[PDB]
Amino acid sequence: CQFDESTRRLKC
Amino acid sequence: QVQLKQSGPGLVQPSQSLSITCTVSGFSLTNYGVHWVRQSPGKGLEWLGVIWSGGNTDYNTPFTSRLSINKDNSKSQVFFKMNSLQSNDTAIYYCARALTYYDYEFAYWGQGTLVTVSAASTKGPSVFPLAPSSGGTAALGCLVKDYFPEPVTVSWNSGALTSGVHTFPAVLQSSGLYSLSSVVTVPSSSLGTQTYICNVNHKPSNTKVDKRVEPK
Amino acid sequence: DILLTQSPVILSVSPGERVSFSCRASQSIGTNIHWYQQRTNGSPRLLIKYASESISGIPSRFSGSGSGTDFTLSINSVESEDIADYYCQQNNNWPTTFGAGTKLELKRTVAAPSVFIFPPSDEQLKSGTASVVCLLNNFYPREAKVQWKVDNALQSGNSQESVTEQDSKDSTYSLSSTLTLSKADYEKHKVYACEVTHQGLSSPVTKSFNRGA
Repeated sequence: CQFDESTRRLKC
Repeated sequence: QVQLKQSGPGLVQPSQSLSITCTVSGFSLTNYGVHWVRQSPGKGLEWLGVIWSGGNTDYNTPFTSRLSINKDNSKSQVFFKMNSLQSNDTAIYYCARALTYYDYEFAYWGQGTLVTVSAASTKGPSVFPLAPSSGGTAALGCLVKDYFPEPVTVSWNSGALTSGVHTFPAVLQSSGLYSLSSVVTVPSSSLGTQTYICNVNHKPSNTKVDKRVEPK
Repeated sequence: DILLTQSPVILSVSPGERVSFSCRASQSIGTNIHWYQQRTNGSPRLLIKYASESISGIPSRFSGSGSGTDFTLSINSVESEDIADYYCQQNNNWPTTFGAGTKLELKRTVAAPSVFIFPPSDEQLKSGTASVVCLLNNFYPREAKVQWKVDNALQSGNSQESVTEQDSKDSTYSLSSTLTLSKADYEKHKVYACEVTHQGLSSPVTKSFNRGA
């Protein structure tokens, strides 16, 4: 999983 | 109430410096230290440093050389500055305060400052209507096209409309510019009575647009 | 630096069920561990401090335990508002470090999307670019197919998709598919169709318009 700055959520 | 409010998001060129201001209220910088934390795609959450009540500073080891924290007790401002940024220094940067003056359990956070490291230039977006035209429920929205960098804020009717709002994550186009849509579902019988405005603000470019969305 | 390993990376549970998060440390850190919640476009919210102590204003379904190297955050009856990522933080050794986080997803009943299609606005056509938007609204689960067709010609490579995170109230997703043409191409064609395939529909649903009318 990587953190996503747009949503501030982890995208797996 | 206790709050921390940081300065706006924006673009910093490669090898250039980053500067964020953390303004606090509900407590005094002479009684609590202020910490700085970032959150990046590559390294996740990452403690950067702290300035204590007495003005002393600690910096996480890989940042000792390019980090400097200062403050102004009278004006309740903490100043964050980091030197020579690279691409992997793009992250959400936060200021935060702990529960007790000496500790590290972060009960209060700033709203965050998304920082983009790019030699590209800022560009405001164009705002286009997604005009309505099943079962008495009408869908409408706004197209926020061709801006850089992230982020952009969208609301509806100056904040008074939130139920049924979906604002989609931005997507990076082949041009290198971002794009998103923001939609809302409303009763179709209310399209004759109500006005529907999407409030778009792209702070990196000082672009602020209210777009009225009507049936064609 | 202490390494913090959170397991697993994704948790998928149903409402009212119990759920546990795991945080393991590369060496003993006593009870010097803190937990955080991060909702969509939020900043971290402090849930538990020192493995097990409660935080003012945090609902009682949150609790934590553990000591040494193995720690557990628990939600004894999960709710839709709990959809978020969860991190752990150690502060027994300098510098304080965070784990990589666990994503919490919620299962719910199958919901079919409501499909809407928007032609491009005359305002956008004045810049020589056309955006056709197809909206799939409030559906579960996340997997769905959007197939674009212009004058019965299949479109490939000229559309982009964006999906919301899970809604905190009804646990649904919404999707936008945007088909992007030049203005010249858009004016040369007539029938613009968006076909949607989803588990909640017994047939593909097609929303279309004729340029003009």
